[PDB]
Amino acid sequence: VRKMKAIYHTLNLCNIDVTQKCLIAEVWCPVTDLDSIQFALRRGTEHSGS
Amino acid sequence: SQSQGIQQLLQAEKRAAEKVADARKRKARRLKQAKEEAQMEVEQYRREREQEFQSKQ
Repeated sequence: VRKMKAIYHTLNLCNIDVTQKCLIAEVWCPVTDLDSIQFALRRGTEHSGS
Repeated sequence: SQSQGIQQLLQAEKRAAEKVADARKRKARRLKQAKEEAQMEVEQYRREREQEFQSKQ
Protein backbone atom coordinates (compact mmCIF):
# COMPACT_ATOMS: atom_id res chain seq x y z
CA VAL A 1 0.00 0.00 0.00
CA ARG A 2 2.82 2.36 0.91
CA LYS A 3 4.43 1.76 -2.46
CA MET A 4 1.27 2.00 -4.50
CA LYS A 5 0.49 5.27 -2.78
CA ALA A 6 3.96 6.56 -3.51
CA ILE A 7 3.47 5.57 -7.11
CA TYR A 8 0.21 7.45 -7.14
CA HIS A 9 1.91 10.48 -5.65
CA THR A 10 4.40 10.49 -8.49
CA LEU A 11 1.65 9.94 -10.99
CA ASN A 12 0.12 13.10 -9.65
CA LEU A 13 3.59 14.53 -9.99
CA CYS A 14 3.07 14.75 -13.71
CA ASN A 15 1.79 16.72 -16.69
CA ILE A 16 -1.35 15.30 -18.27
CA ASP A 17 -1.39 15.68 -22.03
CA VAL A 18 -4.50 16.53 -24.00
CA THR A 19 -3.85 14.95 -27.39
CA GLN A 20 -2.98 11.51 -26.07
CA LYS A 21 -3.91 9.38 -23.15
CA CYS A 22 -0.23 9.57 -22.25
CA LEU A 23 1.63 11.52 -19.62
CA ILE A 24 4.77 13.44 -20.50
CA ALA A 25 7.07 14.70 -17.79
CA GLU A 26 10.29 16.60 -17.35
CA VAL A 27 12.58 14.12 -15.54
CA TRP A 28 16.24 14.67 -14.53
CA CYS A 29 18.31 11.44 -14.32
CA PRO A 30 22.11 10.90 -14.05
CA VAL A 31 23.91 10.55 -17.44
CA THR A 32 25.82 7.71 -15.76
CA ASP A 33 22.57 5.83 -15.31
CA LEU A 34 21.12 6.70 -18.72
CA ASP A 35 21.62 3.23 -20.13
CA SER A 36 20.35 1.71 -16.94
CA ILE A 37 17.20 3.74 -17.18
CA GLN A 38 16.61 2.99 -20.82
CA PHE A 39 16.81 -0.71 -20.06
CA ALA A 40 14.49 -0.13 -17.14
CA LEU A 41 12.01 1.62 -19.42
CA ARG A 42 12.16 -1.34 -21.75
CA ARG A 43 11.48 -3.81 -18.93
CA GLY A 44 8.61 -1.77 -17.55
CA THR A 45 6.85 -1.22 -20.81
CA GLU A 46 7.58 -4.79 -21.94
CA HIS A 47 5.56 -6.18 -19.08
CA SER A 48 2.67 -3.95 -20.20
CA GLY A 49 0.60 -5.14 -23.18
CA SER A 50 0.69 -1.82 -25.09
CA SER B 1 11.65 17.55 -31.34
CA GLN B 2 9.41 17.38 -28.29
CA SER B 3 7.21 20.13 -29.68
CA GLN B 4 6.95 18.26 -32.97
CA GLY B 5 6.11 14.91 -31.43
CA ILE B 6 3.39 16.70 -29.50
CA GLN B 7 2.06 18.43 -32.63
CA GLN B 8 2.00 15.16 -34.54
CA LEU B 9 -0.03 13.57 -31.77
CA LEU B 10 -2.32 16.59 -31.74
CA GLN B 11 -2.84 16.09 -35.46
CA ALA B 12 -3.76 12.48 -34.81
CA GLU B 13 -6.25 13.64 -32.17
CA LYS B 14 -7.70 16.15 -34.61
CA ARG B 15 -8.20 13.43 -37.18
CA ALA B 16 -9.87 11.25 -34.56
CA ALA B 17 -12.23 14.10 -33.70
CA GLU B 18 -13.01 14.55 -37.37
CA LYS B 19 -13.58 10.86 -37.94
CA VAL B 20 -16.20 10.51 -35.25
CA ALA B 21 -17.93 13.81 -36.04
CA ASP B 22 -18.15 12.74 -39.69
CA ALA B 23 -19.49 9.37 -38.58
CA ARG B 24 -22.25 11.15 -36.64
CA LYS B 25 -23.08 13.25 -39.71
CA ARG B 26 -23.31 10.08 -41.75
CA LYS B 27 -25.55 8.56 -39.08
CA ALA B 28 -27.95 11.47 -39.47
CA ARG B 29 -27.82 11.06 -43.23
CA ARG B 30 -28.36 7.33 -43.08
CA LEU B 31 -31.38 7.80 -40.82
CA LYS B 32 -33.03 10.21 -43.23
CA GLN B 33 -32.25 7.81 -46.05
CA ALA B 34 -33.80 5.03 -43.99
CA LYS B 35 -37.02 6.97 -43.72
CA GLU B 36 -37.21 7.70 -47.44
CA GLU B 37 -36.36 4.14 -48.38
CA ALA B 38 -38.90 2.89 -45.91
CA GLN B 39 -41.58 4.92 -47.57
CA MET B 40 -40.50 3.58 -50.96
CA GLU B 41 -40.83 0.08 -49.59
CA VAL B 42 -44.23 0.99 -48.22
CA GLU B 43 -45.28 2.07 -51.68
CA GLN B 44 -44.16 -1.25 -53.14
CA TYR B 45 -45.97 -3.13 -50.40
CA ARG B 46 -49.04 -1.05 -51.12
CA ARG B 47 -48.94 -1.84 -54.80
CA GLU B 48 -48.76 -5.54 -54.04
CA ARG B 49 -51.65 -5.46 -51.59
CA GLU B 50 -53.71 -3.34 -54.02
CA GLN B 51 -53.18 -6.04 -56.59
CA GLU B 52 -54.22 -8.75 -54.18
CA PHE B 53 -57.35 -6.82 -53.30
CA GLN B 54 -58.37 -6.36 -56.93
CA SER B 55 -57.63 -9.99 -57.65
CA LYS B 56 -59.84 -11.01 -54.75
CA GLN B 57 -62.68 -8.75 -55.85
